[PDB]
Amino acid sequence: GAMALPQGDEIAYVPIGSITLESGAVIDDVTIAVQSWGELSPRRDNVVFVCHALTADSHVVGPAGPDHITGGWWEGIIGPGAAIDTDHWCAVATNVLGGCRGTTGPTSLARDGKPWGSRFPEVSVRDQVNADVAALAQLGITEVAAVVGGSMGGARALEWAVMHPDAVRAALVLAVGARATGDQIGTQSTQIAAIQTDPDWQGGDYHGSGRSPGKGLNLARRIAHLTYRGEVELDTRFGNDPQVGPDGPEDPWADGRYAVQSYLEHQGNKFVRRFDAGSYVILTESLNRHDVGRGRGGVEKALRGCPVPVVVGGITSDRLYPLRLQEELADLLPGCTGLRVVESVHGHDAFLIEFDAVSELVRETLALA
Amino acid sequence: GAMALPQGDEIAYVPIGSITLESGAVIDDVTIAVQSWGELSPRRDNVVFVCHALTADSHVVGPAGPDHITGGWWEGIIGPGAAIDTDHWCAVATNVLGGCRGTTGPTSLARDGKPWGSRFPEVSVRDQVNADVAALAQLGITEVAAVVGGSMGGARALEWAVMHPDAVRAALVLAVGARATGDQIGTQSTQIAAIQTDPDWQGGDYHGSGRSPGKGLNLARRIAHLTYRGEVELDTRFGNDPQVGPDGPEDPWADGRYAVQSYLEHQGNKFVRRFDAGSYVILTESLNRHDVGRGRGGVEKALRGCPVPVVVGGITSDRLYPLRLQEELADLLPGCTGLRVVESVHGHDAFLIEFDAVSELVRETLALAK
Ligand SMILES: [K+]
Ligand SMILES: [K+]
Repeated sequence: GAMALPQGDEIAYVPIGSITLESGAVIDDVTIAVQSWGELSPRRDNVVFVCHALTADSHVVGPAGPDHITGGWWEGIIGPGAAIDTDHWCAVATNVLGGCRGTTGPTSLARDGKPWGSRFPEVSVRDQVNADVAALAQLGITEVAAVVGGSMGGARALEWAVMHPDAVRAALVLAVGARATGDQIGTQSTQIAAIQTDPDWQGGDYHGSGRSPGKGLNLARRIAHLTYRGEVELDTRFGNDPQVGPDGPEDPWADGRYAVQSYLEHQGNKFVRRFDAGSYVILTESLNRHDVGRGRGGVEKALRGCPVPVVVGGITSDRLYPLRLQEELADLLPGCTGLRVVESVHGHDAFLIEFDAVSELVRETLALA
Repeated sequence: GAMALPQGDEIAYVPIGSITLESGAVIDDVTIAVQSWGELSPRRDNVVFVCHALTADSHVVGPAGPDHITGGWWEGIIGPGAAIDTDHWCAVATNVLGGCRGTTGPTSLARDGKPWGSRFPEVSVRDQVNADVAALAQLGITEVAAVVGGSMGGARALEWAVMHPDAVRAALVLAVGARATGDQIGTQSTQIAAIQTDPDWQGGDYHGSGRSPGKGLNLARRIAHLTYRGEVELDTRFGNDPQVGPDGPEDPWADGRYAVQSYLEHQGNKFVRRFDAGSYVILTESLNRHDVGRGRGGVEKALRGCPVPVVVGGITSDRLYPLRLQEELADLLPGCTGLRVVESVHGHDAFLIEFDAVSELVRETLALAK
């Protein structure tokens, strides 16, 4: 019969067998890491599937621990009486295909007894969706009430709705576009270059070598983190202030740092301790090939042809997925009644920070379901 | 007698002696590279000083040629009948202190016969103004009719106007802010890190070693280039198209590149062949140190106290020095009657591309200097 759902901090590892990718290549022996909160209803029709973003994982809520290097990335969104109210809904989240937090990816051991590494194939967002759908099938779940996500999570949710409109009752698509843009591919390809030019990248087969491309991954994360924040907030929070230490300001003209510089350095250092460079490359490449129109006659035809009820949200200060992209989605999707604009200074990261606004968008989506 | 001004493509190398910087550090034996166009008046009062931006040089107009690895970066702005009309004005431009196109910088040889390299002291925008003023004095010039610049050049022009209001009759401050911002220091410090973490940076003393931090400088330039362009521009020009070469389209599902990726790579590759990594770091740190308010009671006090008439311009699509920064400049400077908005898809780089718009701003400025 079906595999049982885990609960809470517990990760279930769901084998889905060999999978055929959009490219026609095959990945053998794929395992999908899954977490869940709330009881699955008898008819298995109350699932809210949460698609995590580029550097997040299946741990949507909960504490950090030996199984969870980071705490929940959407704290308070899932729980009793929360937006995803676990008294009524069953929240489910996977780690994306190509990830490094339990699902098969570059750090995983392959059949030949060596890390996947450079042998891990290129994947698309559609491959990621179909791996999640396959995992749900192994859990006995053949439809979802809603699929929700922001950023790369929004790309997954959008493709899911377009690919499986008869198996989704509603979707939340937050802070993403219908396809990768020139600016996105520009910065993302530069981040990949920072990793791959690091001497310890070793062609991507550094796993188990004792060395890793930490300097390159650190730089890649710093590049990305700026794209995730708002321009004004960076100037009001940091401006050109020096870093303030316990007993006073540093001197940026000597050995000291600017406050924004110290902030970015700390973000980069923490990230390298928590994330795999090869996964970062695979997942960033999947974002570069995000395109809901591919094989479907273009973006307009694909979106106009999707009947799923959809809440589309965008953020005023988002510099990576600017509001014009969500205006396009909201216009073209016939199941979207109009763009929801999140007013926030926090840039793209507002979808993680603006608790009340995001809760309202999630509640609206589940009401549609 | 005062040193003679050069003309046209000719570079003059003006010694100004040893200089003490704002930090207290010293640079021995500073030499400033200078170019000039047009005749200096008998009163020596018709100089229009052009401040170049981060990766530009003294060669404001003219072709690439035997002595100029790049052609003029503001072609058509200087000449007979042009916006800087050499029938009336004497245009002068230096290579900035810390640069790598003729003026003393980290590639220059120090008194021990090795490049300054890691010994080159960090400079501020104010140091760069003081060095240009010192070079002008060696050329017999103690005042300028106008000082003009965009981007880093705008920071130099703004500081010059605030520092020497008695010796400037007008300024053009284009596509810059009153101080470095959080986002600017963020991206600039990351560009510096790309260079300094390169395995061949060697603390900045890579010269003559057989290894150089070209890969890191290439990455730094790609990061910067994105900040210089417009978001919509990049999506309309490249979108997610694959690169097309002589033999057809590349395939990003395998080893091929996207068109925007190939564009950035090519920009980086060309750049590393004609710019020095240590100079890039020094000049980028000078931008981190830009702050017209320092030692003057803050930005608002410094700007409100500047009596120079100023044309402030900003670009609608600029992502590095967004329009809100020029709105602040235009509001606080009493010599600005209102922001001039340049409509362009090209982002920050519009100040180099939008010739008609920039020509108009330069003409407006020089009319205020008369
Ligand atoms: K619609
Ligand atoms: K004013």
